[PDB]
Amino acid sequence: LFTLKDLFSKLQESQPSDFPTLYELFIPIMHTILLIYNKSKTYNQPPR
Amino acid sequence: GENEEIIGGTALEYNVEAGPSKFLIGTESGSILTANKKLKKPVEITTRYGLDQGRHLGPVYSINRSNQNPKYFLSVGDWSCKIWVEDLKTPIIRTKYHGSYLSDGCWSPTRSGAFFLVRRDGWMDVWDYYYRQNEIAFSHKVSDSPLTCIKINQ
Amino acid sequence: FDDDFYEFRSKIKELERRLASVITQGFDDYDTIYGRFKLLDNFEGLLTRPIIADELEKKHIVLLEMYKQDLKQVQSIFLEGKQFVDSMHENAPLFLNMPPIAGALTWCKSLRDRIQEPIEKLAQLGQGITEREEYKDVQKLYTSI
Amino acid sequence: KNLETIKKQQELAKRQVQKDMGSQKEKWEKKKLEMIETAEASFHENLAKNP
Repeated sequence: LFTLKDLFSKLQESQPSDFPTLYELFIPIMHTILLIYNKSKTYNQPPR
Repeated sequence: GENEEIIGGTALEYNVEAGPSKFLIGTESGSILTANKKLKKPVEITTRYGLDQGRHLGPVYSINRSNQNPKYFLSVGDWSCKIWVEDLKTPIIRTKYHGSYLSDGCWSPTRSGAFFLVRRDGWMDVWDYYYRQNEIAFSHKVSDSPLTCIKINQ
Repeated sequence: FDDDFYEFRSKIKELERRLASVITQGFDDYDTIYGRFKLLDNFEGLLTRPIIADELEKKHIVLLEMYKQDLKQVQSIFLEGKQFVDSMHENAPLFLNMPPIAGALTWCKSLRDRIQEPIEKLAQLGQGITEREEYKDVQKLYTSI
Repeated sequence: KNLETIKKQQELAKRQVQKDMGSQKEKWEKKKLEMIETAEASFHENLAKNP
Protein backbone atom coordinates (compact mmCIF):
# COMPACT_ATOMS: atom_id res chain seq x y z
CA LEU A 1 0.00 0.00 0.00
CA PHE A 2 3.02 2.34 0.75
CA THR A 3 4.82 1.21 -2.51
CA LEU A 4 1.48 1.78 -4.45
CA LYS A 5 1.79 5.49 -3.36
CA ASP A 6 5.52 5.46 -4.43
CA LEU A 7 4.52 3.79 -7.79
CA PHE A 8 1.68 6.44 -8.05
CA SER A 9 4.51 9.10 -7.99
CA LYS A 10 6.18 7.23 -10.97
CA LEU A 11 3.07 5.86 -12.86
CA GLN A 12 1.53 9.43 -12.88
CA GLU A 13 4.64 10.68 -14.85
CA SER A 14 3.69 11.72 -18.47
CA GLN A 15 7.33 11.01 -19.66
CA PRO A 16 8.20 14.77 -19.50
CA SER A 17 11.31 15.84 -17.43
CA ASP A 18 10.74 13.67 -14.25
CA PHE A 19 14.34 12.21 -14.18
CA PRO A 20 15.57 15.67 -13.05
CA THR A 21 13.32 15.61 -9.88
CA LEU A 22 12.77 11.76 -9.71
CA TYR A 23 16.59 11.35 -9.18
CA GLU A 24 16.00 13.68 -6.14
CA LEU A 25 12.68 11.88 -5.21
CA PHE A 26 14.33 8.35 -5.49
CA ILE A 27 16.56 8.68 -2.30
CA PRO A 28 13.49 9.30 -0.07
CA ILE A 29 11.46 6.53 -1.90
CA MET A 30 14.39 4.21 -0.83
CA HIS A 31 14.43 5.69 2.78
CA THR A 32 10.67 4.74 3.06
CA ILE A 33 11.40 1.11 1.88
CA LEU A 34 14.14 0.73 4.62
CA LEU A 35 11.71 1.94 7.39
CA ILE A 36 9.09 -0.55 5.96
CA TYR A 37 11.53 -3.44 6.88
CA ASN A 38 11.76 -2.32 10.59
CA LYS A 39 7.99 -1.51 11.11
CA SER A 40 6.43 -4.89 9.99
CA LYS A 41 9.20 -6.98 11.75
CA THR A 42 7.38 -10.37 11.15
CA TYR A 43 7.39 -9.44 7.36
CA ASN A 44 7.31 -12.96 5.73
CA GLN A 45 9.56 -13.26 2.59
CA PRO A 46 11.84 -10.32 3.59
CA PRO A 47 14.58 -11.66 1.24
CA ARG A 48 12.05 -12.46 -1.62
CA GLY B 1 37.36 56.07 -27.05
CA GLU B 2 39.40 58.51 -24.85
CA ASN B 3 43.03 57.15 -25.22
CA GLU B 4 44.36 59.23 -28.21
CA GLU B 5 48.15 58.78 -28.92
CA ILE B 6 49.69 60.34 -32.13
CA ILE B 7 51.79 57.57 -33.85
CA GLY B 8 54.12 58.18 -36.87
CA GLY B 9 52.75 57.24 -40.35
CA THR B 10 55.65 55.03 -41.58
CA ALA B 11 54.09 53.83 -44.93
CA LEU B 12 51.17 54.80 -47.28
CA GLU B 13 49.54 52.69 -50.08
CA TYR B 14 47.11 53.95 -52.82
CA ASN B 15 45.82 52.19 -56.02
CA VAL B 16 43.43 52.86 -59.00
CA GLU B 17 41.40 49.60 -58.46
CA ALA B 18 40.99 50.55 -54.72
CA GLY B 19 40.02 54.05 -56.01
CA PRO B 20 40.34 57.61 -54.58
CA SER B 21 38.12 56.57 -51.57
CA LYS B 22 40.62 54.39 -49.57
CA PHE B 23 44.15 55.42 -48.35
CA LEU B 24 45.96 52.47 -46.59
CA ILE B 25 48.41 53.86 -43.92
CA GLY B 26 51.03 51.94 -41.81
CA THR B 27 52.28 53.18 -38.38
CA GLU B 28 55.36 53.04 -36.01
CA SER B 29 53.49 50.99 -33.31
CA GLY B 30 52.90 48.22 -35.95
CA SER B 31 49.14 48.69 -36.71
CA ILE B 32 47.69 49.68 -40.17
CA LEU B 33 44.85 52.31 -40.45
CA THR B 34 42.58 53.21 -43.46
CA ALA B 35 41.55 56.87 -44.15
CA ASN B 36 38.45 57.18 -46.44
CA LYS B 37 38.34 60.87 -47.60
CA LYS B 38 34.75 62.27 -47.74
CA LEU B 39 33.18 65.42 -49.31
CA LYS B 40 30.88 65.07 -46.20
CA LYS B 41 33.02 64.90 -42.94
CA PRO B 42 36.57 66.15 -43.71
CA VAL B 43 38.15 62.66 -43.02
CA GLU B 44 37.26 59.26 -41.40
CA ILE B 45 39.66 56.45 -40.19
CA THR B 46 37.44 53.37 -40.93
CA THR B 47 39.33 50.02 -40.43
CA ARG B 48 42.15 49.13 -37.92
CA TYR B 49 44.20 46.22 -39.43
CA GLY B 50 45.99 44.45 -36.52
CA LEU B 51 44.86 46.34 -33.38
CA ASP B 52 45.06 42.89 -31.60
CA GLN B 53 46.81 39.90 -33.32
CA GLY B 54 48.34 41.31 -36.57
CA ARG B 55 50.42 43.99 -34.67
CA HIS B 56 53.96 43.98 -36.20
CA LEU B 57 56.87 43.78 -33.67
CA GLY B 58 58.47 46.87 -35.38
CA PRO B 59 57.32 49.75 -37.68
CA VAL B 60 55.45 48.89 -40.98
CA TYR B 61 58.19 50.18 -43.39
CA SER B 62 56.34 49.23 -46.65
CA ILE B 63 52.75 48.37 -47.71
CA ASN B 64 51.83 47.32 -51.31
CA ARG B 65 48.81 45.63 -53.01
CA SER B 66 48.89 43.40 -56.17
CA ASN B 67 47.82 45.20 -59.43
CA GLN B 68 46.20 41.86 -60.56
CA ASN B 69 44.10 41.42 -57.33
CA PRO B 70 43.76 44.75 -55.41
CA LYS B 71 41.68 43.15 -52.53
CA TYR B 72 44.91 41.45 -51.22
CA PHE B 73 47.79 43.63 -49.85
CA LEU B 74 51.06 42.76 -47.99
CA SER B 75 52.86 44.82 -45.27
CA VAL B 76 56.65 44.25 -44.69
CA GLY B 77 57.04 45.01 -40.94
CA ASP B 78 60.16 44.08 -38.86
CA TRP B 79 61.53 40.48 -39.49
CA SER B 80 58.33 38.96 -41.01
CA CYS B 81 56.20 40.07 -44.04
CA LYS B 82 52.38 39.49 -43.70
CA ILE B 83 49.38 39.47 -46.17
CA TRP B 84 45.86 40.91 -45.43
CA VAL B 85 42.28 41.20 -46.96
CA GLU B 86 40.34 44.45 -47.61
CA ASP B 87 37.85 44.00 -44.64
CA LEU B 88 39.36 41.41 -42.17
CA LYS B 89 41.31 42.64 -39.05
CA THR B 90 43.91 39.78 -38.70
CA PRO B 91 46.45 38.82 -41.44
CA ILE B 92 45.69 35.80 -43.73
CA ILE B 93 49.30 34.53 -44.39
CA ARG B 94 52.32 35.32 -42.17
CA THR B 95 55.54 34.35 -44.09
CA LYS B 96 58.34 33.02 -41.79
CA TYR B 97 60.87 35.26 -40.01
CA HIS B 98 64.15 36.34 -41.77
CA GLY B 99 67.89 37.02 -41.22
CA SER B 100 67.85 40.66 -39.92
CA TYR B 101 64.83 43.01 -40.57
CA LEU B 102 62.98 43.72 -43.86
CA SER B 103 63.28 47.32 -45.25
CA ASP B 104 60.86 47.00 -48.24
CA GLY B 105 58.83 44.49 -50.34
CA CYS B 106 56.49 44.57 -53.42
CA TRP B 107 54.27 42.27 -55.60
CA SER B 108 55.25 41.53 -59.26
CA PRO B 109 53.02 43.90 -61.35
CA THR B 110 52.71 41.10 -64.01
CA ARG B 111 52.31 38.02 -61.71
CA SER B 112 49.89 37.90 -58.67
CA GLY B 113 51.70 34.89 -57.06
CA ALA B 114 55.29 36.13 -56.49
CA PHE B 115 56.40 39.14 -54.34
CA PHE B 116 60.00 40.30 -53.62
CA LEU B 117 61.33 41.28 -50.11
CA VAL B 118 64.73 43.01 -49.39
CA ARG B 119 66.54 42.40 -46.03
CA ARG B 120 68.89 44.82 -44.16
CA ASP B 121 71.34 41.80 -44.01
CA GLY B 122 71.99 42.60 -47.74
CA TRP B 123 69.95 39.79 -49.45
CA MET B 124 66.80 39.97 -51.63
CA ASP B 125 64.40 36.94 -51.19
CA VAL B 126 61.44 35.99 -53.51
CA TRP B 127 58.19 34.20 -52.35
CA ASP B 128 56.47 32.50 -55.38
CA TYR B 129 53.15 31.23 -53.86
CA TYR B 130 52.11 29.46 -57.16
CA TYR B 131 54.66 26.61 -56.51
CA ARG B 132 55.52 26.53 -52.74
CA GLN B 133 54.07 28.29 -49.59
CA ASN B 134 56.62 26.87 -47.02
CA GLU B 135 60.12 27.96 -48.32
CA ILE B 136 61.75 30.80 -50.42
CA ALA B 137 61.68 30.50 -54.28
CA PHE B 138 65.30 31.85 -54.50
CA SER B 139 67.47 34.29 -52.42
CA HIS B 140 70.21 36.55 -53.97
CA LYS B 141 73.09 38.64 -52.45
CA VAL B 142 72.90 42.21 -53.97
CA SER B 143 75.51 44.00 -51.72
CA ASP B 144 77.44 43.48 -48.40
CA SER B 145 75.93 46.91 -47.44
CA PRO B 146 72.20 46.84 -46.42
CA LEU B 147 69.17 47.27 -48.78
CA THR B 148 66.97 50.33 -47.87
CA CYS B 149 64.42 50.14 -50.81
CA ILE B 150 63.11 48.04 -53.78
CA LYS B 151 60.98 49.16 -56.79
CA ILE B 152 59.85 47.05 -59.83
CA ASN B 153 59.11 48.24 -63.44
CA GLN B 154 55.33 48.73 -64.06
CA PHE C 1 21.78 -2.51 -30.67
CA ASP C 2 24.98 -3.90 -28.96
CA ASP C 3 25.89 -5.53 -32.37
CA ASP C 4 25.03 -2.21 -34.19
CA PHE C 5 27.32 -0.31 -31.67
CA TYR C 6 30.31 -2.69 -32.41
CA GLU C 7 29.79 -2.06 -36.20
CA PHE C 8 29.60 1.78 -35.64
CA ARG C 9 32.56 1.74 -33.12
CA SER C 10 34.76 -0.06 -35.77
CA LYS C 11 33.77 2.56 -38.47
CA ILE C 12 34.66 5.39 -35.95
CA LYS C 13 38.07 3.74 -35.09
CA GLU C 14 38.78 3.65 -38.90
CA LEU C 15 37.61 7.33 -39.17
CA GLU C 16 39.73 8.50 -36.12
CA ARG C 17 42.86 6.92 -37.79
CA ARG C 18 42.18 8.90 -41.05
CA LEU C 19 41.79 12.16 -38.97
CA ALA C 20 45.12 11.47 -37.11
CA SER C 21 46.84 10.96 -40.56
CA VAL C 22 45.31 14.25 -41.96
CA ILE C 23 46.44 16.22 -38.80
CA THR C 24 50.06 14.84 -39.15
CA GLN C 25 50.18 15.88 -42.88
CA GLY C 26 48.80 19.39 -42.04
CA PHE C 27 51.37 19.79 -39.18
CA ASP C 28 54.32 18.72 -41.49
CA ASP C 29 53.30 21.66 -43.80
CA TYR C 30 52.92 25.10 -42.01
CA ASP C 31 56.56 24.83 -40.67
CA THR C 32 56.03 27.79 -38.21
CA ILE C 33 55.40 27.52 -34.38
CA TYR C 34 52.53 30.07 -34.99
CA GLY C 35 50.91 28.29 -38.01
CA ARG C 36 51.05 24.92 -36.14
CA PHE C 37 49.58 26.37 -32.85
CA LYS C 38 46.74 27.88 -35.04
CA LEU C 39 46.02 24.38 -36.54
CA LEU C 40 45.65 22.82 -33.00
CA ASP C 41 43.16 25.62 -31.98
CA ASN C 42 40.88 24.59 -34.96
CA PHE C 43 40.74 20.94 -33.68
CA GLU C 44 40.84 21.97 -29.91
CA GLY C 45 37.08 21.09 -29.66
CA LEU C 46 37.60 18.18 -32.19
CA LEU C 47 39.97 16.02 -30.01
CA THR C 48 38.51 12.42 -30.03
CA ARG C 49 39.56 11.68 -26.37
CA PRO C 50 42.67 9.34 -26.15
CA ILE C 51 43.36 8.30 -29.85
CA ILE C 52 44.10 11.96 -30.92
CA ALA C 53 45.83 12.52 -27.47
CA ASP C 54 48.39 9.72 -28.34
CA GLU C 55 49.28 11.70 -31.55
CA LEU C 56 49.35 15.07 -29.60
CA GLU C 57 51.99 13.65 -27.12
CA LYS C 58 54.45 13.20 -30.09
CA LYS C 59 53.34 16.59 -31.63
CA HIS C 60 54.01 18.40 -28.24
CA ILE C 61 57.73 17.23 -28.25
CA VAL C 62 58.25 18.68 -31.83
CA LEU C 63 56.78 22.15 -30.82
CA LEU C 64 59.21 22.36 -27.81
CA GLU C 65 62.16 21.58 -30.21
CA MET C 66 60.98 24.32 -32.69
CA TYR C 67 60.75 27.04 -29.93
CA LYS C 68 64.34 26.16 -28.75
CA GLN C 69 65.70 26.86 -32.32
CA ASP C 70 63.94 30.32 -32.56
CA LEU C 71 64.91 31.20 -28.92
CA LYS C 72 68.60 30.16 -29.62
CA GLN C 73 68.52 32.12 -32.96
CA VAL C 74 67.19 35.32 -31.19
CA GLN C 75 69.98 34.94 -28.54
CA SER C 76 72.60 34.79 -31.40
CA ILE C 77 70.98 37.91 -33.08
CA PHE C 78 70.86 39.76 -29.67
CA LEU C 79 74.63 39.11 -28.94
CA GLU C 80 75.69 40.33 -32.46
CA GLY C 81 73.25 43.30 -32.22
CA LYS C 82 74.08 44.31 -28.58
CA GLN C 83 77.69 45.10 -29.78
CA PHE C 84 76.46 47.28 -32.74
CA VAL C 85 73.72 49.11 -30.64
CA ASP C 86 76.28 50.23 -27.96
CA SER C 87 78.85 51.03 -30.77
CA MET C 88 76.18 52.99 -32.80
CA HIS C 89 77.57 51.63 -36.15
CA GLU C 90 75.99 52.03 -39.65
CA ASN C 91 73.77 48.95 -40.38
CA ALA C 92 72.68 48.57 -36.69
CA PRO C 93 69.69 46.73 -35.14
CA LEU C 94 68.20 50.25 -34.43
CA PHE C 95 65.65 50.80 -37.28
CA LEU C 96 65.46 54.15 -39.21
CA ASN C 97 65.27 57.50 -37.25
CA MET C 98 65.16 56.72 -33.50
CA PRO C 99 67.35 57.94 -30.61
CA PRO C 100 70.53 55.87 -30.01
CA ILE C 101 69.14 55.08 -26.45
CA ALA C 102 65.31 54.74 -26.91
CA GLY C 103 66.06 52.77 -30.16
CA ALA C 104 67.87 50.07 -28.09
CA LEU C 105 64.89 49.80 -25.62
CA THR C 106 62.36 49.50 -28.54
CA TRP C 107 64.70 46.97 -30.28
CA CYS C 108 65.09 44.96 -26.98
CA LYS C 109 61.26 45.21 -26.45
CA SER C 110 60.58 43.88 -30.02
CA LEU C 111 62.84 40.81 -29.31
CA ARG C 112 61.39 40.33 -25.76
CA ASP C 113 57.82 40.48 -27.29
CA ARG C 114 58.73 37.87 -30.03
CA ILE C 115 60.00 35.31 -27.41
CA GLN C 116 57.05 35.95 -24.97
CA GLU C 117 54.16 35.08 -27.43
CA PRO C 118 54.76 31.25 -27.61
CA ILE C 119 55.16 30.91 -23.73
CA GLU C 120 51.61 32.39 -23.15
CA LYS C 121 50.44 29.75 -25.74
CA LEU C 122 52.53 26.85 -24.19
CA ALA C 123 50.84 27.46 -20.74
CA GLN C 124 47.38 26.77 -22.39
CA LEU C 125 48.42 23.21 -23.57
CA GLY C 126 47.28 20.32 -21.28
CA GLN C 127 48.75 16.77 -20.79
CA GLY C 128 51.27 18.03 -18.13
CA ILE C 129 53.60 19.82 -20.66
CA THR C 130 55.12 21.65 -17.58
CA GLU C 131 55.97 18.22 -15.96
CA ARG C 132 57.91 17.16 -19.17
CA GLU C 133 61.73 17.64 -18.68
CA GLU C 134 62.09 19.00 -22.31
CA TYR C 135 59.76 22.03 -21.58
CA LYS C 136 61.69 22.73 -18.29
CA ASP C 137 65.01 23.02 -20.30
CA VAL C 138 63.35 25.66 -22.64
CA GLN C 139 61.96 27.74 -19.68
CA LYS C 140 65.45 27.71 -17.97
CA LEU C 141 67.01 28.96 -21.30
CA TYR C 142 64.23 31.63 -21.74
CA THR C 143 64.78 33.04 -18.17
CA SER C 144 68.58 33.50 -18.83
CA ILE C 145 67.80 35.45 -22.11
CA LYS D 1 36.43 33.73 -40.51
CA ASN D 2 36.58 30.19 -38.91
CA LEU D 3 39.54 30.77 -36.44
CA GLU D 4 37.57 33.81 -35.04
CA THR D 5 34.33 31.69 -34.59
CA ILE D 6 36.40 29.02 -32.66
CA LYS D 7 38.20 31.79 -30.63
CA LYS D 8 34.68 33.18 -29.77
CA GLN D 9 33.56 29.60 -28.74
CA GLN D 10 36.62 29.38 -26.35
CA GLU D 11 35.53 32.74 -24.73
CA LEU D 12 31.87 31.46 -24.49
CA ALA D 13 33.20 28.04 -23.21
CA LYS D 14 35.19 29.72 -20.32
CA ARG D 15 31.90 31.49 -19.28
CA GLN D 16 29.55 28.43 -19.77
CA VAL D 17 31.94 26.51 -17.37
CA GLN D 18 32.46 29.35 -14.76
CA LYS D 19 29.59 31.87 -15.58
CA ASP D 20 26.61 29.58 -14.60
CA MET D 21 28.93 27.94 -11.93
CA GLY D 22 27.78 28.70 -8.32
CA SER D 23 29.75 28.03 -5.05
CA GLN D 24 28.16 25.23 -2.87
CA LYS D 25 25.87 23.23 -5.28
CA GLU D 26 26.14 19.49 -4.26
CA LYS D 27 25.67 20.38 -0.51
CA TRP D 28 22.35 22.25 -1.26
CA GLU D 29 21.04 19.21 -3.29
CA LYS D 30 21.92 16.90 -0.28
CA LYS D 31 20.00 19.30 2.11
CA LYS D 32 16.95 19.19 -0.28
CA LEU D 33 17.20 15.30 -0.28
CA GLU D 34 17.33 15.29 3.61
CA MET D 35 14.04 17.33 3.89
CA ILE D 36 12.31 14.88 1.42
CA GLU D 37 13.69 11.86 3.48
CA THR D 38 12.18 13.37 6.73
CA ALA D 39 8.83 14.07 4.90
CA GLU D 40 8.67 10.40 3.63
CA ALA D 41 9.59 9.19 7.20
CA SER D 42 6.62 11.26 8.58
CA PHE D 43 4.27 9.91 5.79
CA HIS D 44 5.13 6.19 6.54
CA GLU D 45 4.49 6.90 10.31
CA ASN D 46 1.06 8.42 9.31
CA LEU D 47 0.43 5.29 7.09
CA ALA D 48 1.42 3.12 10.15
CA LYS D 49 -1.05 5.11 12.39
CA ASN D 50 -3.97 4.57 9.87
CA PRO D 51 -4.01 0.70 9.97
